Amino acid sequence: QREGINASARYPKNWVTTGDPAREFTMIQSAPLMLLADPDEFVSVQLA
Amino acid sequence: QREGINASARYPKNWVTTGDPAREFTMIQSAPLMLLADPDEFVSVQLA
Amino acid sequence: MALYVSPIVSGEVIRSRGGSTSEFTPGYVKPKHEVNPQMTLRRLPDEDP
Amino acid sequence: QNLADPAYRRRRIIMQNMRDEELAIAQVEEMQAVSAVLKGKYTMTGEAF
Amino acid sequence: HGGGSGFGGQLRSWNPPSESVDAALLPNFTRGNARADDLVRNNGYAANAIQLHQDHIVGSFFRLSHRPSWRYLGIGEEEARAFSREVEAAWKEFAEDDCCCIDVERKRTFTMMIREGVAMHAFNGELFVQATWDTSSSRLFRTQFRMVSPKRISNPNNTGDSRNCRAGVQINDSGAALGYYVSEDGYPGWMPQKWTWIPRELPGGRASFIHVFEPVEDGQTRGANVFYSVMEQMKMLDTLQNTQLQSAIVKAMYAATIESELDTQSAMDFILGANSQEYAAAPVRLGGAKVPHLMPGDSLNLQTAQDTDNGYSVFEQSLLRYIAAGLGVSYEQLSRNYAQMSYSTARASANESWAYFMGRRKFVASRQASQMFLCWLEEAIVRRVVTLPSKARFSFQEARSAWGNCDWIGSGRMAIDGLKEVQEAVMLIEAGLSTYEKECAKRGDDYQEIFAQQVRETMERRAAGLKPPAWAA
Amino acid sequence: MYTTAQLLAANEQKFKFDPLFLRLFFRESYPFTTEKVYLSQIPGLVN
Repeated sequence: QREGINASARYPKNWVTTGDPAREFTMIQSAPLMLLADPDEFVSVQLA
Repeated sequence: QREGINASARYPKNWVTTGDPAREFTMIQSAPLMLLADPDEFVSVQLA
Repeated sequence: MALYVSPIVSGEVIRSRGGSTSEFTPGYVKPKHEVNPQMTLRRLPDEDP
Repeated sequence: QNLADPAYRRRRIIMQNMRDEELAIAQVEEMQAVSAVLKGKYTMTGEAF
Repeated sequence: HGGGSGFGGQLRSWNPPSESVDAALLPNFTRGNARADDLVRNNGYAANAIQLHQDHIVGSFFRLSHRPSWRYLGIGEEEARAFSREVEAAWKEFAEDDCCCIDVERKRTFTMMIREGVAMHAFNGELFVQATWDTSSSRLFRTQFRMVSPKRISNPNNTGDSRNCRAGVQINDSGAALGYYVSEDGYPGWMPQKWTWIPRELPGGRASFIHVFEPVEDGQTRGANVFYSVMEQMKMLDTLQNTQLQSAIVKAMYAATIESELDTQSAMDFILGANSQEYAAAPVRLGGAKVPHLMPGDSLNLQTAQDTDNGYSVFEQSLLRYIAAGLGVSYEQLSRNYAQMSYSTARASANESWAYFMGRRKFVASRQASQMFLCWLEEAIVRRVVTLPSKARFSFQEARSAWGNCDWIGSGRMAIDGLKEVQEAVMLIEAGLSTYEKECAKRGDDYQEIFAQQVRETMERRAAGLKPPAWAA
Repeated sequence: MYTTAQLLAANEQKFKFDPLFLRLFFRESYPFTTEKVYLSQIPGLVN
């Protein structure tokens, strides 16, 4: 949010923790909400 | 201390903590010690 | 996957990668032969008379 | 025969990590699509969520 | 074979982490600038190098000479030169203005603009200038210029850099910058730092903000000062000279010593005379020889100290030679030492340094002044202070570069002998292989006003009726 | 320990995966600004 990218597909992020043990990270964040207009448009049937 | 500006009125600082709950914190530090040269110059009376 | 972690409780990470080896040292072949100049006297099937 | 410096190793590890992370996010996002056009119902359910 | 490992391992543990120059520079970009500022403020050598830059890249004056692309625009010579002289007269009136109102800071002239720009390009790697347009109508021209230190350009809230956001430089996919972020004054650091975004170019086509530096590879965004290759060397050199000075101080401080079992006061008054008759121990008056009479078992061991320049001078010679190599300036110019110098060697050194400085001038000051003149001329045209010829095939906005074709005249080449250069120049002119314009540009003038001044001179001499000058018939 | 053992191959053989649905059915992407999403359907049925 610090850079006004509130809406985005994928957000990379990296940071290294302090302290005696050193270790950094790679972060990806997203909130996908794949939807569709008409569910009745498609017909899905299991077979046997 | 490392910025060498340790002498003024109001010090602002906003910083972000690391890790997943990465959150910002805003800060206004000060050490105000205002004073008057002559206390006896000003005369106070408790009206009754 | 990292399926649906709520954005407060990120939690754990996953192992990076890695691991495999193999060793097969040289192979080798050396099919020698010979000359023996004595056989050179009688002619071969070719080399018509 | 030719080793690599620790910094180069860590850069390569970062490459592997970011690639697997994007693969995982693609894998998780296609789940919405397959649930949608398989039954129209979808359950965004996961531990710690 | 050379780049693999090194002979017998040798550089068996060294392998630089190959990356772009921006990736190498940005993480410690602030640190390098801080170290460079500290060096230029506390070290005499850095200050002298910067002063040489200021004196030689631009020097005392910086003249304009606008030669428009009249042939490209299909313009006639007469109106082309009329327009040129009018615009240059306007520019010279506006530039050396005694108001000192050219800038918002109101505390420098245009020559100081050029000097500050080249100096900050040298010791910071680049220069930033914002052209503002004030609303006050008190003066003819409403354009002012503000130079900004690179320390004031950074991403908002000191955020992490990205593909299209590097050090607060908004760029496109191709790498061309489109916007900048500027932080206001931070004195004291007790006001909340704020970021303002300024587009590089005004949508109307005006260069609202100009950023000048010399990239060395693809993808460059910021410049690197010349000190990066010599900063640690010069810092440690200053430390070494300081420590050597202090060591010599203490060596000269302790000269002799006395050895005796007796009381200290008695030893003083018996060996050094002292003033026992009157924790300062005992001061000693300075007089004649004062030969003592130390009793047996005593000693007056006078130390021989140690030479204060045990190769120090020549070691400094070599180190300053390396520093000059790094900084581009010649060693004699940098170190102000000129021993055992021959005419040919001095001429060669001057030629090399002058070529380098001409390159630096052309690649910093010429273009910065050209951009400033372009903005000023855009304002002048939009205010119609001069009349553009109607026959002009292309509009001003269409042919901005063509209309703004102008060169610059800096400080001339002051030859060591002078007589030789003047005689060679005049014989070259006689041979006709050069031009008065080229000669005056080299020497720091222009043939047009030279001829005007000569016409004035001959008119005055004719009126006085004393002697015609050396240009008649 | 004369085991220099130079290496030549780094085969992956990782995984088989291609969505084809997002490019076959969801060809349009949409960022969100609000927290809530409204999706409406109008039914047309008349006697």
